[PDB]
Amino acid sequence: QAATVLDKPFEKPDLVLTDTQGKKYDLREQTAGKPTLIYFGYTHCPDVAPLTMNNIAVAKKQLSQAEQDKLRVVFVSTDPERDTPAALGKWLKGIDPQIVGLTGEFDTIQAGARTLGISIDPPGTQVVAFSPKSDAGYVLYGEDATVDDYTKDLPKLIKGENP
Repeated sequence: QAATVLDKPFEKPDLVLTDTQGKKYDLREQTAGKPTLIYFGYTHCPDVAPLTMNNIAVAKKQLSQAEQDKLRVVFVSTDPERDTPAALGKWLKGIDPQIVGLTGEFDTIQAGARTLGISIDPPGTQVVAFSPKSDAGYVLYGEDATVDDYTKDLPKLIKGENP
């Protein structure tokens, strides 16, 4: 299976970053009680960033618009010097306009990623799913995950069930 299900789920990082509208976005508050998928990467990546987002987006498109509206797919930029709020927003809008894009100080972002076992250097686990039941990071996906894996697993992730 692509999914690694954690017996000891991670805390959602306490990130307060800038969203694509230039507004302060408290990750924990904004996504509280919502199935949330987080990815750290950068919009100038021609491979992993756009493929991961597109895999999730295509999977998400299978769901009813009501279930889609429950999900929070969060892209946290690792390259804030290019991924300004509005630049990040433009790039995401061409994949799915519901994806939340967060940008801010690299040190803050790197530290937040570390609390999920994810190592980011300036330009392993790729995506962490957070359960709506606990807000804890209970499933990890790596680069090997395909559109088919996310398609199969998203309805379970939405409910906080094991995939």
